[PDB]
Amino acid sequence: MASMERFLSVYDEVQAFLLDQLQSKYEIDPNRARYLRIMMDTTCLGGKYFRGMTVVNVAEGFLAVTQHDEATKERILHDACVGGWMIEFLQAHYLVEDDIMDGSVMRRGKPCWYRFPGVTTQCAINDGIILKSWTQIMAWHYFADRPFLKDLLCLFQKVDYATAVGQMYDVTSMCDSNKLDPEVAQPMTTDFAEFTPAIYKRIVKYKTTFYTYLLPLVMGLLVSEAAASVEMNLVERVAHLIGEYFQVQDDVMDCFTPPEQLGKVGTDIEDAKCSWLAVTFLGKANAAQVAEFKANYGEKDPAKVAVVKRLYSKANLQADFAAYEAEVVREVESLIEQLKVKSPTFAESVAVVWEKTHKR
Amino acid sequence: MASMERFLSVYDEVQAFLLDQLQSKYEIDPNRARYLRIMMDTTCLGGKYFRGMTVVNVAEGFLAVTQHDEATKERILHDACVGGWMIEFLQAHYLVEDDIMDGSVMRRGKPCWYRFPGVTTQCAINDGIILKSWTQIMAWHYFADRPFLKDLLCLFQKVDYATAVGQMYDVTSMCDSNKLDPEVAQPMTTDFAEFTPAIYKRIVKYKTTFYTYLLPLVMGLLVSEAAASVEMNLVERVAHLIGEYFQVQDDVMDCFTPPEQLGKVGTDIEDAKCSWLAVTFLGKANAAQVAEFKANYGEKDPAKVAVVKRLYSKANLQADFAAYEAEVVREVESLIEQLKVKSPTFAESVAVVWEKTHKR
Ligand SMILES: O=C(O)Cc1c(C(=O)O)[nH]c2c(Cl)cc(Cl)cc12
Ligand SMILES: O=C(O)Cc1c(C(=O)O)[nH]c2c(Cl)cc(Cl)cc12
Ligand SMILES: [Zn+2]
Ligand SMILES: [Zn+2]
Ligand SMILES: [Zn+2]
Ligand SMILES: [Zn+2]
Repeated sequence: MASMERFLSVYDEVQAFLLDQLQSKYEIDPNRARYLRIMMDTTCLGGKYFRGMTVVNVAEGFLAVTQHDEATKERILHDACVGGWMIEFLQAHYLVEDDIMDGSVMRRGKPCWYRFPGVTTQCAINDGIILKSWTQIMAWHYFADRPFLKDLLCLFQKVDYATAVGQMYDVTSMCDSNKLDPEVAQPMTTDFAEFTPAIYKRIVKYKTTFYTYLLPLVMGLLVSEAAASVEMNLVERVAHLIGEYFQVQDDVMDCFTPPEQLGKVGTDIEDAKCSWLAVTFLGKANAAQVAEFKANYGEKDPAKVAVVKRLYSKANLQADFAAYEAEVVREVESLIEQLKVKSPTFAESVAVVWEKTHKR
Repeated sequence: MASMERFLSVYDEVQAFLLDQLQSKYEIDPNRARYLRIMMDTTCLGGKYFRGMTVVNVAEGFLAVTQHDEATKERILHDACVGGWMIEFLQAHYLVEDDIMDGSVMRRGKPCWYRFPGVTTQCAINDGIILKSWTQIMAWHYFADRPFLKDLLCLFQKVDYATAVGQMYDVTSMCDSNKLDPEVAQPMTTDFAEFTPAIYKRIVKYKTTFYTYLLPLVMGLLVSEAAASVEMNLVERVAHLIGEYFQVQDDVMDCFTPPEQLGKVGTDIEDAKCSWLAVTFLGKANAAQVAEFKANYGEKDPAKVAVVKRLYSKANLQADFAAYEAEVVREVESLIEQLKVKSPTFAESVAVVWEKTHKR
């Protein structure tokens, strides 16, 4: 059976299980079950399923080199799909909540969930809560007797916590750290002293890389009972390297990909985000360019946004991206080589993950 | 050592552990650690600690009748305090998110967390996420080697899910179920056919009783390794009975307790909530009283709110509350008697929980 089709069939199974349990154990009525079914479909489906499919791909890699009964191969693939959906539902939770936190308008070419007429923020915050609760219901039901259940739940909660910490790093990245104070309304920075490569790397590591690359790779190893087969420090290093590149691509797309292709009107400039473009620009700008950036960044005014986009184009940030990309290709290839010492199979899944990221 | 003082000392220990881990493993800077320390204090402290202290009280009950080394008694009490704080932090998560969902103004005589000038909804949604993530960090750290870890995490995630389902039942209680639809803005009911005792009991059971009574009682049994000592079906029945009474008290207080004592301006009438007062009023009103209720309920207009409060006073709902209370006293005493068959100690903790609820 083809990987994507198995993955999508498992979504139907998981959905039916969750909705049937709400009826038999939670006293749900048919109308609220329908609302939750539509919420699950709208928030969980329509993406590329890159995170979920990475778990499946890692597990398939090991099945090709490990001896198992057919029933065991089916069980491992079904566990990889359920684990992959845990990650997709975790992402769905953070997209719902982040779109509300940021006042976003569109997501995946459609309105953000909270903007649906019959949803509203009052419901959407709780719907996002339910999405993450469903990841735990899935784990306890499908993996009840599995030897990896403890390790999987412990890893999943560390990654979820790291992600929430990353969201805090992201939403506060335009403020001066010494001025953070719940009692005082937060002004935007004027000096941009905290727009540095090291601070940018911390935001990205926590807000994206743990759940987008580390969790799918390690979940694939856990469902395969193959973690003792790899060097965990190399898995962490390669995940944080590919994840950073993935976020740099997203930051560039936010500013330069047309809204039809991107599926939204990007507002990182208006939001004064500590993006790869702003940090890189400040890393090469002269005094006049820095001054013009400070006078225009973080403002809703489209003329001020146009000035910032022009500064980025005039600063030839394409050259910096090509240099960054060449360095990442180099380091990712080095880590893949080190991963071959203990597992050529796992190093190959990492090469596939990299190729899919680099070529998207 | 006195129960409350041990419980509060453990808060300091848990706080220091969480903040120190953010520094050593999550690359946090001192300013963001301070923001999170103030967020934890503001959202977790200041209440009565009824839920957390129930875990401690149940564990103390068993220590009085069970043989243990002194070091074991200290370990069980410390585990009961950590488990009690898991529940208090879970409540802190739901209060932060519910205040944002409901547009609430005050909580515990102070502004709701999202209303603090340096917080905002953008941060507060994520702060509420972190509060629940901290419950899992606490469990995995303090209970890593405990025999009850699996049962405790499985119970905690079922209770959290039941609570989020309850929040959905609550926020949609003023809509007609057949009209629920993410695509269509939801009108308030005109017939109030879903304001019935059975529907009210479902909202309350899920939104309050699992986390306020069931979870503290069962967590006290788990940390004491005493679950096989009680009949779980009686624990569930007594928890859902006391929890319902607790919510009925809160619904009456929302409408009639002055804002200074309540710590907020109650708005259940304006919000068209399916409260004990509305269901009970509709259960005894004549046609004219029903018609006047329909013309005034669920409106911000203070004159319309005053009409509803007058209808409640004229309908002599105090008599219905006294009859409900007499019936609860009767059923709670019956369940306490049944609990004595297997454990006089546990039945006594249930009597204390009831006395604290009934006399508050
Ligand atoms: O390659 C693109 O996505 C398009 C693109 C444009 C542009 O469209 O003018 N400008 C860019 C700059 Cl300044 C930096 C980087 Cl890294 C990419 C681009
Ligand atoms: O006992 C109170 O909390 C006060 C109170 C008042 C009132 O203050 O007029 N009115 C009530 C009604 Cl209609 C029903 C119930 Cl059960 C209680 C009250
Ligand atoms: Zn965001
Ligand atoms: Zn972006
Ligand atoms: Zn609410
Ligand atoms: Zn209330």
